Amino acid sequence: GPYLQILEQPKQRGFRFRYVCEGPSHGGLPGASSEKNKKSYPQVKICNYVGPAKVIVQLVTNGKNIHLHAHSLVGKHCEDGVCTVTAGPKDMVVGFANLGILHVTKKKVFETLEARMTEACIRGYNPGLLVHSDLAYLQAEGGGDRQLTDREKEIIRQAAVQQTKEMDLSVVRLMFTAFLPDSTGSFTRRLEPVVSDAIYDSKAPNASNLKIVRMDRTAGCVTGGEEIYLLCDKVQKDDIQIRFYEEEENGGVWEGFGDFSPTDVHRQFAIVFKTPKYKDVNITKPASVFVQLRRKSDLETSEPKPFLYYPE
Amino acid sequence: AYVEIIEQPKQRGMRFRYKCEGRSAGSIPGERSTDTTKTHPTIKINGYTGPGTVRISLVTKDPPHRPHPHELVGKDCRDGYYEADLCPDRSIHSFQNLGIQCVKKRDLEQAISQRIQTNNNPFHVPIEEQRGDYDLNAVRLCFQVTVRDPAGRPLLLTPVLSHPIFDNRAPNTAELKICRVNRNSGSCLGGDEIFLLCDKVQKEDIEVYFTGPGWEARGSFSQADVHRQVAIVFRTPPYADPSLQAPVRVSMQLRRPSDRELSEPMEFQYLPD
DNA sequence: TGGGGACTTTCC
DNA sequence: AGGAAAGTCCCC
Repeated sequence: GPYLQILEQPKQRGFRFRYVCEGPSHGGLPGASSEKNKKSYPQVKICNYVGPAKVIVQLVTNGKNIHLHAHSLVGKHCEDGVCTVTAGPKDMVVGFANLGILHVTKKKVFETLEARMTEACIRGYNPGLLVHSDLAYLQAEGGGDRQLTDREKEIIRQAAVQQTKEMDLSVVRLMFTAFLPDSTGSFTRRLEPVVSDAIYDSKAPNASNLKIVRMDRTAGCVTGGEEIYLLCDKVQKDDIQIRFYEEEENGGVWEGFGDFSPTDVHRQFAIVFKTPKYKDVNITKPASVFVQLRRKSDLETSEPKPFLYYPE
Repeated sequence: AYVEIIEQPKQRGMRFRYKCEGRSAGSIPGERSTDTTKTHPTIKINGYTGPGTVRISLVTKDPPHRPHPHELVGKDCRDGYYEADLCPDRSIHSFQNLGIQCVKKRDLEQAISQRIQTNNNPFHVPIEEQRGDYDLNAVRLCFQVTVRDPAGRPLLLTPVLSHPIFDNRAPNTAELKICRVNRNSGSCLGGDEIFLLCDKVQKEDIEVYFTGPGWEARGSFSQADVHRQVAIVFRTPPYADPSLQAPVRVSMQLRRPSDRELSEPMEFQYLPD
């Protein structure tokens, strides 16, 4: 039957969440597209369609299960960290251009959280499935400002607490939901929700785009243990590693790992390391590998810089 | 009866702390100090010995010495000023409990309000002057002592100021400090690339000052070359002598144009061409 | 409709 | 005590 499909996921790596104190129109969640002379932006499309229909977008978690994230989506048609774009004609594809991630202050997570779960247990379209599934029920019908059960608000509220401790504010995920015409009028029915790849805040030190800005010597002897000054970009002293490497014919790669210590990682943007022994110290002709910064934790690497293992 | 500072507070190097950091965690040390034989600011009341009060307070680093918005904190500190009874059987007394608590720029009015609510101003500067924006990056201690007059009533000695003290956090008011360093030999001709691993500097106002008394030269580089306030990549300066024969070994040190501070130098080995 | 560097405060 | 993170400012 009908069903939302993701025509284009969000860029995922490279979009800096912006604090409510930075300014509107600071950037826009890009779609997964660099493609030279051409912008991009996330977009979804129904299937076995519904002519006219409305789709709302909101931010969920990234862990094992999909929960309601404090940061809110902010852009044109957005309001209350939700965005009601309507895909209601003869054309189902519906993009979400110029969207943004308000970065919530640690200081204010519980508050926005409780204030989100709550403005959702009263929806059903936002089933207790996301707050306290103890809340299991609801559908869509309505209930604007409708009171919630006193004991209810609690299971909501306390959920708006044991989850805040677990909420990672450095990563989010889009949660596109489609609603369609029902019982004459109302885009009453929740047509299965789709959730996007993880979007990693660009400012989290843990999410930085390892880049090799400069380097002392490009070449070096194979005999190893040679000091080099490699000026990078926001690395994390413990969680970083310089890595030399070269592929030997079909498949099979070769790797070397610059020597050093957190000590040698000077002010997060400098690492002073000594070269390693190349493949084999016995080489009558200059050898060329590549060096690449590397985050130990996720193994996210970087556009590499070439090296030149000259003979002994 | 006159006050005199026989040991100033260690000017550059201490980083004023906001009240929000675990409270305390140190004290102002004196110009001369080191972990083996530590020190703290001291004054020698001259021409009197005995009972009185030894009041201190922070003041503007320049001309109108207005009560500055930061606050001193420690033992016997209140409303921003250290105020206590000084030990009568000595004329030279130090304060090893002087903290400099800084205010977030936003509560900056509430403080200067307090610096006259609390009734605080050694130099009695007019409200008009107190309005001008502050330099929350540098303070002067203002020792103003009270001894006793020939009769026995309290006597207000002249307020004396100590060399300014500069924050360390403020990236522009810090102490230039080179760290590691790619190389240093170069040659008389100069044009060589060195990598410098400076301490947090500023690409607009800073610049390697190759020098050696009988000479002096900056390193050729550019703001673009200053990597995250931390790394500078310049090129070894042409030496004054561009036809050397033997090894003149000058000295290079990061210099900060604006204030002119320079750092402890290193040994660049300008070689024979 | 953009984005990035570094300044200020806070955490540890 | 430093060093970093968290959060704000601000400019090309």
